[PDB]
Amino acid sequence: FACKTANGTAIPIGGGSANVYVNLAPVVNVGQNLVVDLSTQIFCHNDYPETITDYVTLQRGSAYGGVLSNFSGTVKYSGSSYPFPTTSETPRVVYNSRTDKPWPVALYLTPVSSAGGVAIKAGSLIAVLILRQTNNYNSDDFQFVWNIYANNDVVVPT
Ligand SMILES: CNC(=O)c1cccc(-c2ccc(O[C@H]3O[C@H](CO)[C@@H](O)[C@H](O)[C@@H]3O)c(C)c2)c1
Repeated sequence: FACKTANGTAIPIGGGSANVYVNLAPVVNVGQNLVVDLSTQIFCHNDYPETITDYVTLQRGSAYGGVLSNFSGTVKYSGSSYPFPTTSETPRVVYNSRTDKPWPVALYLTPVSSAGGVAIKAGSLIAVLILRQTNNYNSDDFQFVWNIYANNDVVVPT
């Protein structure tokens, strides 16, 4: 089990860390959502699908910078949504193919009442998402740590 990103970096067997750089809607109103879809950013696969079933969770999702200060919301994982920043570990998604498969995580972030002006700065860390991978074969329990950075400013109109 290993993963790759849309910026040409990777995390090998056993886990580790990578940076992810996301383009963001440049304008988000109070009462609306900024959607940060990581399923176009992070992809993983199973290295022995004939024999091994890989299990993948979102173990933890943390907010940083402008997201931490200026937004609240939820994270959608494989069709179900949970509070973000996270308060538990999600259910498992199965990886059962050698073919790249997206990690089905998306953030739905809505501005807090006091947000206004530039609410997320270009280049800044906005989140850290921990993918936990286990399997039905051995005791492997690995963390794939994804540091999510904004490519651009996000403005919340006054
Ligand atoms: C055709 N293959 C073969 O004959 C063949 C023979 C002997 C061994 C393997 C093989 C390959 C990879 C293995 O572990 C890695 O991949 C797993 C699936 O993604 C993960 O669950 C693990 O955590 C880890 O990342 C493991 C444990 C075994 C394969």
